[PDB]
Amino acid sequence: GLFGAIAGFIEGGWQGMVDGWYGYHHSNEQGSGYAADKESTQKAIDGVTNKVNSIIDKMNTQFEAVGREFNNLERRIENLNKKMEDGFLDVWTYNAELLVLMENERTLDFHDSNVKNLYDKVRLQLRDNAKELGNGCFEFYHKCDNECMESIRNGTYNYPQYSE
Amino acid sequence: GLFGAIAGFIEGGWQGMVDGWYGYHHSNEQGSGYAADKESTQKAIDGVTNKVNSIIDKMNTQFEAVGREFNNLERRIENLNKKMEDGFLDVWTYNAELLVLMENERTLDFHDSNVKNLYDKVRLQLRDNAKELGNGCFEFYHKCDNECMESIRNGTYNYPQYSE
Amino acid sequence: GLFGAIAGFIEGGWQGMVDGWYGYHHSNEQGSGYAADKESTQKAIDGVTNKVNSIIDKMNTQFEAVGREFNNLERRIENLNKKMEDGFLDVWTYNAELLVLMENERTLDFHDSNVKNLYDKVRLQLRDNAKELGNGCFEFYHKCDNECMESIRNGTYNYPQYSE
Amino acid sequence: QDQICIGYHANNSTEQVDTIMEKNVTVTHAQDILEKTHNGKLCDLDGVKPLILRDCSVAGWLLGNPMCDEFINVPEWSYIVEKANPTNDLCYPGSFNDYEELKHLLSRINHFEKIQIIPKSSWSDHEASSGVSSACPYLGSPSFFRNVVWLIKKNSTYPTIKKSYNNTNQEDLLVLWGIHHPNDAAEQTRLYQNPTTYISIGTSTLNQRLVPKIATRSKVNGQSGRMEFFWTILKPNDAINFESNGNFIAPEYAYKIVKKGDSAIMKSELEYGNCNTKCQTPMGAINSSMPFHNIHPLTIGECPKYVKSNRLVLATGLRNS
Amino acid sequence: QDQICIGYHANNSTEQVDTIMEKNVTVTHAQDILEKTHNGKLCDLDGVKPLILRDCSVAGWLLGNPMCDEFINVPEWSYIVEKANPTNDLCYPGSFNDYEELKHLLSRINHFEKIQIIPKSSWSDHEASSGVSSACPYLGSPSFFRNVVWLIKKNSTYPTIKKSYNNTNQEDLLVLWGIHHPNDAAEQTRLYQNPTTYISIGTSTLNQRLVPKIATRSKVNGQSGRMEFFWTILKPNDAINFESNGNFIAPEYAYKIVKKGDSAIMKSELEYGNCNTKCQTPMGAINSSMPFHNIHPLTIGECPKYVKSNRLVLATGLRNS
Amino acid sequence: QDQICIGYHANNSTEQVDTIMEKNVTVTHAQDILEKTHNGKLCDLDGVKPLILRDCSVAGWLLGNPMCDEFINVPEWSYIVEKANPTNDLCYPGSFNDYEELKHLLSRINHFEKIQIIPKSSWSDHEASSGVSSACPYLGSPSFFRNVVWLIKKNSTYPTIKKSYNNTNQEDLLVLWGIHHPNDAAEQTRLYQNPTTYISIGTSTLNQRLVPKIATRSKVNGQSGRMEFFWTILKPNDAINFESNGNFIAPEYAYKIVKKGDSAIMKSELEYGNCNTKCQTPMGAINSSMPFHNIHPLTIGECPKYVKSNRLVLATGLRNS
Ligand SMILES: *[C@@H]1O[C@H](CO)[C@@H](O)[C@H](O)[C@H]1NC(C)=O
Ligand SMILES: *[C@@H]1O[C@H](CO)[C@@H](O)[C@H](O)[C@H]1NC(C)=O
Ligand SMILES: *[C@@H]1O[C@H](CO)[C@@H](O)[C@H](O)[C@H]1NC(C)=O
Repeated sequence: GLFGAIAGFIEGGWQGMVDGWYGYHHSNEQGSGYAADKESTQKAIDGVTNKVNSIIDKMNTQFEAVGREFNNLERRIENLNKKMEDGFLDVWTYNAELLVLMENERTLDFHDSNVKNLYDKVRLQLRDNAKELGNGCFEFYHKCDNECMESIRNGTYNYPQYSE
Repeated sequence: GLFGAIAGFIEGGWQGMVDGWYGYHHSNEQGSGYAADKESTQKAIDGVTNKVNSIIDKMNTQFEAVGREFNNLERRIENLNKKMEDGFLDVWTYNAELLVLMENERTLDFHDSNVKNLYDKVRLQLRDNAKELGNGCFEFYHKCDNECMESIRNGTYNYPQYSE
Repeated sequence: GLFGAIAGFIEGGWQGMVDGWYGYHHSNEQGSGYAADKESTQKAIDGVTNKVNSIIDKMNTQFEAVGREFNNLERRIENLNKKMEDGFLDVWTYNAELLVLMENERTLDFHDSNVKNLYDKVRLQLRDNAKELGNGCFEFYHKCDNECMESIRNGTYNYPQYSE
Repeated sequence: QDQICIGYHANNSTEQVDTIMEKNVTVTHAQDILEKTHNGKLCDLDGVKPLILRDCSVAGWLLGNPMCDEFINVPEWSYIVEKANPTNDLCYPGSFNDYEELKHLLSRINHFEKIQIIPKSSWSDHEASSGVSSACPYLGSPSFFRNVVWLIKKNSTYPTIKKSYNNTNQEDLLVLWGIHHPNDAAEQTRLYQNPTTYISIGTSTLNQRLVPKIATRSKVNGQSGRMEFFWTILKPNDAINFESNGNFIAPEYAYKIVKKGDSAIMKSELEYGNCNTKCQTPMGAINSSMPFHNIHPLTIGECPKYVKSNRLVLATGLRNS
Repeated sequence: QDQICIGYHANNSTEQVDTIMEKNVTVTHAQDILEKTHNGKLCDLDGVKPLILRDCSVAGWLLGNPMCDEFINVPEWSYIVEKANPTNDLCYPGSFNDYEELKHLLSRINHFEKIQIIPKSSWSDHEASSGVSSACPYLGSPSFFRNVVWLIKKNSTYPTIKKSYNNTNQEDLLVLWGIHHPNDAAEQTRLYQNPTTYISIGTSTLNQRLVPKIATRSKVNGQSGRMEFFWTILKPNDAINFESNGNFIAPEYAYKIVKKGDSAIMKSELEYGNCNTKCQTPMGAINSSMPFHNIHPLTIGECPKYVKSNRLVLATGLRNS
Repeated sequence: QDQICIGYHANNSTEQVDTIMEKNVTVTHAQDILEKTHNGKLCDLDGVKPLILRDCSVAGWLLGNPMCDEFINVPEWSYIVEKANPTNDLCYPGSFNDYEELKHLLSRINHFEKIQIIPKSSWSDHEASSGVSSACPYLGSPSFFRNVVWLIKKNSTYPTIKKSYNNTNQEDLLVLWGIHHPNDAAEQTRLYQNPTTYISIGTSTLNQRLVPKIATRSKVNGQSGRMEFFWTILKPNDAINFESNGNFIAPEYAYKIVKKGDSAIMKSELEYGNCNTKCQTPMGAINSSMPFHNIHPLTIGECPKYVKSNRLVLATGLRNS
């Protein structure tokens, strides 16, 4: 991917996480688990939903072919009618197919982006107090109970806690 | 944003900076201040200006409707005329609206990108000699007077100066 | 660039590398050299090739003008014919020019992206065992013979080897 | 040693999408936006039934081809369905002036009310029940278009007709009439004593004069003669004037245009399914919330936007593996 | 402890833009590229005034409807403005052949020069000042189209006319003429002794023969009779030949086409504002540097490109907060 | 101290591309996708030679203008090339009915076979070798269109013609004929004793009656008279019937339509190059694998898609320096 996260430094996705698009797996003395990051997940949902509705709403006034009949001595204008309606049909078909391809790719790199920025969010917080394994995981130098984990999830992690 | 900088690790923008789009705030024994990064700002200006002129120049040969009149027994061709001109009107309207949406988003992620790359420019330079606070700011381990600050702004920072 | 690598932290490209689009230069006691990273290079090739073929295949049913003749009292429909064929000509010309501009830029930022992700691939691996010079180069704290270099190129680098 | 990981959703969905650089990319969530199904039936549109001409054409219907009695008194329609090549058209050969423009008029009409404007019984000095032909048989017997009357000479005389009709109704009136082009002079005198004839027709807008063409021609349905049909729209309070000394196929029934509105003339071989829908195509109806479809261009009703694609799938979720 | 920060511009601008994933995004700098304003006036185009027909049509103007004297001698125009439904058109009812094609011709013309090609005084053997009607009143008195002459019989005789006119000028000549279709035979002999008449007209290109249609019709402006008008373009050095024994509405004034160029026929109810502009629409003029506009499709002059949008704003600066 | 670097390809290519934000960006690899070259020749299309009318028009060819003998027996063609303004057209002035619709028909035809349907020798009671004019000279001598015959009176009598022709072949038949519009009554009696004449023509589909227009007109190629030409397509097993007492320009040679298929009528001044190609334009042929071209809209054969661009280069490799 463009941002290196999905199928990048993170090997694969989590079959385990079911309440969100991106999130955390934590492991401590109280146990292990998955949690979904609501802010980035929700914002992603709004992004893609609005993309779908924009794509749909921009093509609500396309081109409707109506039927015209011509006689045996109106072949020139009959051909004109046919060629014009085919023409419009073709510009609109092209537009639809193209838009879908483009915005599909934008969507994928958008999710990849969201993942990397989440990872950077935790990284920027833990600075010294954990080590980057290299695969999306941080190994703490201190004990991190559930409250500390949640403090990292909501963004309030109190760094003032040594680690050597 | 896609690159994580604007409304990302940097909380908000600076009302204070008025001579550029991106830049630096410095604080030392000689005082504090804002400076604008000319290279990235100017390059950004060229980018967006040329985008505007490209968008404008690609639509200089659109479709001008002229007026045609038809009598009471030319209703088929009258309908054809109307339907065709509506058709073109609609493809061009679609094109304009679409182009604007797309390139607006590209513009925003372009500025976000510029900010992150500026931040990486300073980061890659200061390596050991400052610490990343996490919010776009670097706290020096050594004294950094105005000349040192400018040496960081123009890209010539002389790293050979210890910091433990 | 958008991702900061090409003409970014890496100053320029390597005239020396001829077997790939992205890669490595290594220097050790056994000597120096360039090697191309096949996976990212090949994937890039597939990406751009498929882009070319998609761009081409989406415009295989454009609009062919045929010739129609009109007499001295068919000037209205003659004008209609001409205006319609010009119309289609113009939508298709616009589409082609636009698509080329857009996907050219996407291609460039795609290569830039590939470079940065390769750099991150090595970085994430060497963590402590080398230092980031800041220019795409890593200076090892340990000796890295050809086998170790290749272990870094294929992704299997065995980090368990101290470096202080 | 405690640890925290950043990750992303993955599932067992096999839904693929396509991008500009890669084809068939598997994803977690996806929205298909192209309707590709129809019921294969011709249905009412919002409760109002279409007009399904069978083996009749618009001309056979309007002129009243004896083989088209199914459509003598047609109720309000939503759209009109005609077959590609209807068998019952002009039973007596000839032509229909501005046929295509009239069919175009029908696109904007949803209801006719047939009215007798000149009764077959009002002709005192001409014969009015002898204009029949074996080219237009009804139940094995010579007949003719039912809405017009092929007037012939009475007692070896065809006095010149001056007939006028004032549209007193508040609706526009579709009025039809014809001229007979005989194959020879003997036929001319036999049918209409006078050798040299005309039909003049005038409204506030119309000013035309017809002369029959007596000539030898190849036979269609057994006739070398031709019938040529004409039409006009009489405005409310305008009168139509006919004058003729022969060859006049006079109107008897005309059509009040009591409903203007959107409609269409559909070419389809299908027949009436007993159903209802919001969107109809010549090959079946569409019940979809989808924005796009790939069934037929020629649509009627509240329909998705036609497109020539075989597949349109939009990615919403992310890359699977 | 010293510190350095990387940051970005922010201001108090409230200008919003829209993107594909988010609507109403506030930004620091933005360029609107859609003109949405006009002056509500019809103006000269680059100093050259339009031709503003008032309650006259193109036909009333060209044929010289007595009610259209404002336009007897019209100077050079940029474009032509006609109302949706002009009241002064064909004062004596009838029709105008290929009216729409002629209006189309006017799109490419910017100046006529009226010239007398056959003087009303040159008719020795016919009456030339008695072709007037109460259908075309001038100041409460029977009159007629001013550019043609309704010739009538002199001393109970209508000798056959043979008249020819050679276009000696270097410009193309627009030439108009007409035929009278009377309501009855008595009227025919009364006006033009001869019962059976024709008008033949021939150029290097034109070869036509008209016969009047004597018939009873409903009255328009008090007349059951009709006037039918025809036109042609005489090439430089080609002659036009008329021959007729009745019912001939002869040309007197024709129109030299002294200026070809871009022009248009505008449908608008507005009148003349005393202004000047570079771009004109049927609802007002546009003075903009903008690339797009949303006012009217039918534009003339150096104009932005019409588009059906209500808002087109391009982001230039970055995201505010 | 050992080191490892990440880098990217760079070369000495100077190929530039353009993006939406930057123009003339130098790259390592690039694909041009626009063909901009042609051979300047008119070539056979897949081995089948075009029909290159020289200074003849379609009308001069079909009617058999004496100056168009190059095209008396034309073989199978791929497309038809006509000059902008052919010099040899209607040698005797007049007109061609529905000329444009017929030219349109030729777009779908690739081969005619000329057949004699009514031999010049079969006329016993009329003269058939005296319908020649100095307007249609052959080798400095009065002549006429070769595919029709200008019949004239024999022994001061023009008996009415009744002629019929049944299309017995399995192909559609293009049939041409004409009427003479004389400049005066004396000419009428001189050529065709009868003062009052007609030509009637009837098929299963056609029912027309022509009357000549005797009138004075300006001279084209020395003639005040006109020839007016008509055509029809006789169906397999339908007959065509002619009846006339004067002014009849009878068919002698008609055209079997033995090859339907794609074709075109090209406007070009170029002549025949002895070459072969897959794609032809009015200004030269195209041998390209390219998807786009900028040479000419009006293309025939297996061609790239026309576009109004001067340059279309797609980036494939990356940014140089
Ligand atoms: C039809 O009748 C109305 C009155 O009922 C009359 O005013 C009108 O003139 C008549 N129409 C014509 C054209 O005769
Ligand atoms: C008109 O006059 C010119 C000479 O002034 C002459 O050559 C030309 O033949 C005339 N036009 C016709 C068709 O009579
Ligand atoms: C032409 O000939 C065929 C038999 O060869 C006959 O059946 C047909 O009726 C003829 N065509 C006409 C219309 O006379």
